[PDB]
Amino acid sequence: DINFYTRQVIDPRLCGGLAFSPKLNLFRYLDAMSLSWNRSRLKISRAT
Amino acid sequence: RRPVSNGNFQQRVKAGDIVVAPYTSDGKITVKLVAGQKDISSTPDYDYRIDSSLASSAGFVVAGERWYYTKRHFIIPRYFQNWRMRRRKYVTGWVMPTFYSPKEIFNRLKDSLVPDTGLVTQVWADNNTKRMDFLTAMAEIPQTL
Amino acid sequence: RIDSSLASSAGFVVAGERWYYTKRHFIIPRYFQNWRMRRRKYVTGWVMP
Amino acid sequence: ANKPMQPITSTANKIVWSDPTRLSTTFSASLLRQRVKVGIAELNNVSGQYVSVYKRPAPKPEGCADACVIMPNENQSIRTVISGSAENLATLKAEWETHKRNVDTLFASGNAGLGFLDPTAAIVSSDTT
Amino acid sequence: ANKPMQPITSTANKIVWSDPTRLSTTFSASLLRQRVKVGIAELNNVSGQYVSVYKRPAPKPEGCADACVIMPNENQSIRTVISGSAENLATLKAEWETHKRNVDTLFASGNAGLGFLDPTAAIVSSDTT
Amino acid sequence: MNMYKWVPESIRDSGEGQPSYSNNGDYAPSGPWVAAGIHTMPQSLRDSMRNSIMVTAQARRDVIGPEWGPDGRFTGYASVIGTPDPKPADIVNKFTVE
RNA sequence: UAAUAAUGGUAUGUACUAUGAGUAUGUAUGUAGGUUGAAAACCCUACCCGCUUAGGAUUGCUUAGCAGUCCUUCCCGGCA
Repeated sequence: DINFYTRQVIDPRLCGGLAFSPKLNLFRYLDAMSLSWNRSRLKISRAT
Repeated sequence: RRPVSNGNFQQRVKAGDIVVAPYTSDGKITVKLVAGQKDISSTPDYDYRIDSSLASSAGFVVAGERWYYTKRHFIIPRYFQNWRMRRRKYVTGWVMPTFYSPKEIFNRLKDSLVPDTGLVTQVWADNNTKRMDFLTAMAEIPQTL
Repeated sequence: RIDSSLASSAGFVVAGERWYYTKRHFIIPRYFQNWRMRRRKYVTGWVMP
Repeated sequence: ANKPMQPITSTANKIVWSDPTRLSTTFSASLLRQRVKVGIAELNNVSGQYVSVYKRPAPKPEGCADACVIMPNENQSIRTVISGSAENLATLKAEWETHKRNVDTLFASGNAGLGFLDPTAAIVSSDTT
Repeated sequence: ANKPMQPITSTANKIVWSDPTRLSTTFSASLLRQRVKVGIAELNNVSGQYVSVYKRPAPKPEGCADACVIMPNENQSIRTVISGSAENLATLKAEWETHKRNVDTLFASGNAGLGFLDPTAAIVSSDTT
Repeated sequence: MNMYKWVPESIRDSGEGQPSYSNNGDYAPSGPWVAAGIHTMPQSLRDSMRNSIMVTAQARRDVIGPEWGPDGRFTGYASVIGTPDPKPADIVNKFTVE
């Protein structure tokens, strides 16, 4: 007769990925043109 | 039991963090062994007739001591003896079966403990479906930004 | 071959499983069995930029 | 089958329908006809208004209030008015479904419902090559 | 085979479409969202108002589709305003085709465009039996 | 390790579709229907929905995101062969200007 | 408890206009009180709701993984 309970991690070093990793599809996304708001910042700084 | 505390549990919960930790129960493993008879040899024998009424009256009509099987014939197994047996003189001893201790049993079990890759992949896919739903819903936000 | 569910919703008129591309005729997503698909065997490995 | 809706107030201009089971939902279709002269020829102008209002209670917050109480009901309204001359309903019918197909891409298929537009949408006019 | 159009005025609120072939026809979409607490609980109300106008000159005197006989133009404007809670958008969508058919029954298939009205016309609601 | 991966940008419309012709003369989801020829479906709309499937499949690629549909409706599919390869953690190097 | 007001607001309906939701208007300003006046009741009290401040809750427990909250304070807003 054996009766006990255990809980184990998903060892995220090995497993834990295999997902979408929402970094991508957003880092390759507008991060450049949104950064390009340097144009507007320069505009406001000129009149500042 | 091997419990692990996460420190300021409630504080981290309010901060907005999900927490996991390995855990073990105070389980028990038992091994019980029951001895049995071990026949080694036999030789003497004898034939007994005595009585053959061990069985019940299934398939017979009961009328007092009469076991009616047909409308005109019956038998009384108290005296209806037609089965002959044999009885021998067996030689037997007490044999004690043996088994591994629960210590090494649990050691082997915990060594064999391995997560289910198929279940892991299926659950990851199940989560990723709704993850994609929300990502597709939210995709327009940085455009407004 | 398989089908082409979740293709699109605009223009098509949805009647339960039925998707009416016209007033009278309709098509069904899991019955749209006219597509030829390639699935290939891939060996992959992570690389560090 | 969807539950039939029956009128409550009939008039030569306005007919207001409501569901017998729950009369809070309404569908008021008003009409407004005028005389318009443009091309030295009087034309029949109809300003057909249609207002469909449905009421569905709350977004139903989880737990807590899910015993015997309902947060006050909200209002869902869709208003449509159709103008133009009555001598050319045939083209008015054609553009209406075109308007129906046009609105669907933004609303039914696109995310305009949640409040976000889509400049890369694909809409077409009533006319055809 | 339907000719598409392309945006004219781009704004965080309004997008103006228009046919390059025929600049008269246009379709624009503006929407305003409001931060509301109706039953002391927050709600996501988005009001998407849609206009589709076509200047189609079609008096076209009887059997006179013959020659260079130009007619003055007349207006055909279609105004739609959809406002409701974004959280209930899924069922708000479901109510929307009910508005489609309801208008279609009384007007597109009915005879409300001429300015007439039929109280006995089949009017149905969103919910089902 | 090996990884089953979906392969978009290599599809074709084989024309095996069977649109259904509703005998009810409306968008009714009930009543009788007749299988019709695929010639009725417009080429432009067919191409549009095909490209929609293309972009959805390309987005759902090398993700192991969704699985095979219970009804058989596939998605961007990635079946693992054996143990999946560990993914190195995204490292960070930081410098502060004094 | 409270008056002078600047009562530039908001929401919901009306008539005109509308390749516009613009114009003007009625109504009400989360829930009830005190109060002249400018009765669109200015303002204070009390009760709810949502912000903000920085502190906490058994912080660990669990033969399952919890839990997406709770209380106070700062706290500004739900007619000016």
